[PDB]
Order: sequence, then C-alpha cells, then structure tokens
Amino acid sequence: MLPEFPKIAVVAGSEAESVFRVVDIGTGDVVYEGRLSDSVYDDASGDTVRHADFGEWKRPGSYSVTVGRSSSAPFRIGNDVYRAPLIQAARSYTLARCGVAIDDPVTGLRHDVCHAQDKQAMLFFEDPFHRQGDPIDVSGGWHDAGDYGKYVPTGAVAAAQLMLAWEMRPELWRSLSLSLPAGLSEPERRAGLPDLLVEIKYELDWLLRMQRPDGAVYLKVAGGAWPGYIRPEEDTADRYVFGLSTYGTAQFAGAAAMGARVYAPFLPDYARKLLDAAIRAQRYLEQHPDPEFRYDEGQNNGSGPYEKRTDREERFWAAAELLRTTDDARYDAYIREHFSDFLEGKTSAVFWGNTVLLGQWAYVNAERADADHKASVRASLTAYADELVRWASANGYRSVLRPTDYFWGSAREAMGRAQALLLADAVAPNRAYLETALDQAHWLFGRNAAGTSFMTGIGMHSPQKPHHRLVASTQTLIPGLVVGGPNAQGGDPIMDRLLRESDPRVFPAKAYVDDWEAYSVNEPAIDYTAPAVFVLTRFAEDR
Ligand SMILES: [Zn+2]
Repeated sequence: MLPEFPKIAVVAGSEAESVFRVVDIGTGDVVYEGRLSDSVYDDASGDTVRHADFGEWKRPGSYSVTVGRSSSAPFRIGNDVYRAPLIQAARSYTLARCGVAIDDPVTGLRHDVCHAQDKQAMLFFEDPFHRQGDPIDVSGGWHDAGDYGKYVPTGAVAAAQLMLAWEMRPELWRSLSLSLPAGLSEPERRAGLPDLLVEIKYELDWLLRMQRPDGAVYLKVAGGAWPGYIRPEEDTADRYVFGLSTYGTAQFAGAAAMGARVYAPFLPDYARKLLDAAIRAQRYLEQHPDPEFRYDEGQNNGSGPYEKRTDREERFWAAAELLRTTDDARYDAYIREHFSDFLEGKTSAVFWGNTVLLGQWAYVNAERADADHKASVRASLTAYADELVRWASANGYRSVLRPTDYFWGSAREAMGRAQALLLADAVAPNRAYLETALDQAHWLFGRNAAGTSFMTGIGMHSPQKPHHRLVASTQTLIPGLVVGGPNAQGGDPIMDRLLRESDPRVFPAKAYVDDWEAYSVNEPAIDYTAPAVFVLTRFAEDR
C-alpha cells in the first residue's frame, strides 16, 4: 500500500482481541499500536469483521500486523507498489495476441503462430457483401478470455478502457515499457509509439477488419466447437465470422472515435482511418435506428453469446465519443434528441452490456457539448460515486459490492465501480472517491472474504488454475489477469455442485474456487483486466 493513503487491515473473527501492533519486519520494532474497531457482521460473506487502522504510519518498509496470537503476512508500504501489477496487467494483452508467434522471456510464455486460418475465416451467413462461406481476413486481435474466440463487444470496450488509462496519465505511459517480445509490432515500435498504444493498436487493427462496407460490424470470430486445453496453434479447425449487431457496431464506433483522438498525435493517417470508420458505423446506425442482433443457429456452439438485443447505451457512447473527437455540434443535437435520459442520470459501471458511462465521460469532456447538459452529466456521475462511497464506507471489507452483486464478473464490476469513482473524481475532485477506488484494488489483491487475489501473479493467494487454455496447455504463469470473481449464481459444473450441495449454503462473497473448470468464477477475460489497468494507472508511481 501507499504512504499517503488510508491503511486498514481487515480481520475476520478475532472478536476477543482489543489492540493490534504494526511491526517493522527488518527491526522487529513496533512502529504503531492501536485499538481495533468494533466487530461488525458482513452480510455478503457471513464474516464478523473488524479493522486495524494505521493510516498515520507512512514510512516505507515491510511490515506485519499482530493481533493476539497471530501475525499477518508481510506487506509493503511504498510509493512504487502498484507499478509492477500495472505493467503485468497491461502486458498481459500482448500475451493474448492472436495470429502471431510469441516468445516472451519475462514469463516464459511461448507459442507458434495461431489461428492463421482467420485470414480466410468464413462468413457464417449470406449478406449483401459476401456469400455464405466466403472468406474474410479477420486475423489479429486478442484472444478474448480463456478461449481463443475474438468478440467485438469486449474487444471494443477493453480497448476503450485501456485508451482511457492512456488519457488519464499520458506521461506515465510514455515512459513505461511493456517489454514487448521480439517480432511484434515492428513498424509501430520503430515509429516510437508508446508501448501501451502499440498494444491497443493490435486490437483496433482487428476491430477495423470486422467492419463491412456499409459500416455495420460483425459480432465475433470463432470455431464451431470449443477447443480443449490446447495451445492456440493446435486449434486448427475452421474459423468463422458470426453475427451482426447494432450494439457492437456502436461500440466499434466509440472505440474507433476514441482511437482517432488518441492516435492523432502519433499517426495522422491511422487516426483518420479510425475516425472515418467510426463515422461509417455511426451513419449505418443513424440509417438503421432499430436494434439488431443477428442469430444464426449454431453460432454459439464454440464461443460465447455476448447477446444484447437493445443498444441505446452503446449508440449514445458512439455519438458522444464522436462529439468529443470531432467537435461537430450536430452530434450534440442528435444526443439531446434521442438520449436525453443518459444526460440526466442512469450512470452505471462500464461493461460490454452497458457503455452508458463511456458515453457520459465522452460528453462531459466534449468541448462542443451543451454546458448545462455537461453539468447534468457531472451530477449523474457524482450521485453514482456518492452511492458507491456510502456502500463501501459501511462495508467491513470496504467493498463497493453488495450481496446481490456476486454475479458472473463481480471482480470486473468492483473495478468498473472503482473506475466510475475515478471518473467522478476527475470532474468533481473528492478524496473519498480516490480512497474508495483504491480500496477496490486492495480488495482485488486479496483483502476480501475469499482470501485470494482475483489477479494472477499477485497476492499471498491468487488463481493458479485459471480457466485459460494457454496457461493450462503451457503450464506457464501469466501474471496480471483478472478472473471473473465470486459468483453465487453458478454457471459451471464445479460451482453448480458446490452451490447446490453446500449446507449451510455458501455465502456469496465466498462463491469462488481456483479450479481449471470453474469458468463461472475463475476465467480471466480482456474486459475484466481492462478496468483494473485503468484503476491501477491512477496509483502507479511515475518513474
Ligand atoms: Zn490465436
């Protein structure tokens, strides 16, 4: 943890104790003694929780908290503590690349070129531009999660979140090396593009390939069956382009419009290419105002559904990001005509099924947005942030999750909520927003009822058997990956059995197991890691 921020140790049990000691491990000296807070029952975990507050101790070092007979694992106080996990999480995207060979000396991850057949992936249906079965080059991009499919909604939202991390602290990222393996992104590296932007461009390049001539965007690339726990270069079965959706077309437009702004200082032609693509997508959407989600039978036989049959929050993001990037006030008129509700409220954490906050963030940073409506959107952000602070401040684990929030992707949700707190802090600075955001990083790294980090490679306990075909087939730790997190609703055979057989029933915050097949809680995905990168950006030391 950081010298200038709050410092609590959360203790489950230990009801009979009254005091704690913070001990410097190098000297054995007690640097701080205090009284424990009162024990309070935590609904989501079933734990009775108290905490040791030593925030006023600011000296860097390695320490342990003693309570009664027990002493915590060593932990650090230091300004530099979040730089390493930020770097690991960001470079994990490089290690997820598809269509290239990877030989990474940092982790030892090695694989041959994978999914070369994506250069001729077959369209699963007939459309005005391709006969069914016709090949399209949709190579490149990132493998989505523990599988090797590539999906526009999560690709666009993850890329956007990473670009917002760039925009939060460009000077941090200009001097941050991701130790890109040999052979990767050679033209971009020769041009001196910052490593984070090199990596994001690999995904944007792929997203561009998913757009068809009329501006609409296909849904995903995958096979007709799920591969086993095999290296990606062994997944030789035919690959297809599946689906067509307006919500994904709009997310593509948002990501491309954001990329146009982000890349313009570096690559004027590429930035223009992104902006023109974003506008073709927006024009498709304006001419096709009703939502579409195409479903052909079999398209989910080897890949996830990522189904949304409405699209308002994503159309709003597309228009608002275009407003921000282009300064064309016609987008403000369009937004005020169709999306006035999102200018007055409805803030919610970013995820692939709801990008309202990406749109609100774009709007409040748009020079040509109406000033009174920008004020309204700032108030929507602060109302949501204030709610998160209220929840976390009264929660024994300082968590922004409620008992009913332990659904698939809860760890993403915790970090998406932290992201929202940081965006609120940007428009209306408030130390409570910063501190509560940082509390979700403490939670993510293991200060939680499950007793484990949900980011690989970090924490006394962390996921060692993530549902991840590359990790499993190569037996190589890839640090920095965020797994779904505790999920009391089930969805895989391991969790389904645990939840149905347990008596007493499992408490939602503990509905997690570290097993290869527990994909409803233990699978990492690009859109889980992305908000973690964003949040850690704020707290990482520059140099
Ligand atoms: Zn691949």
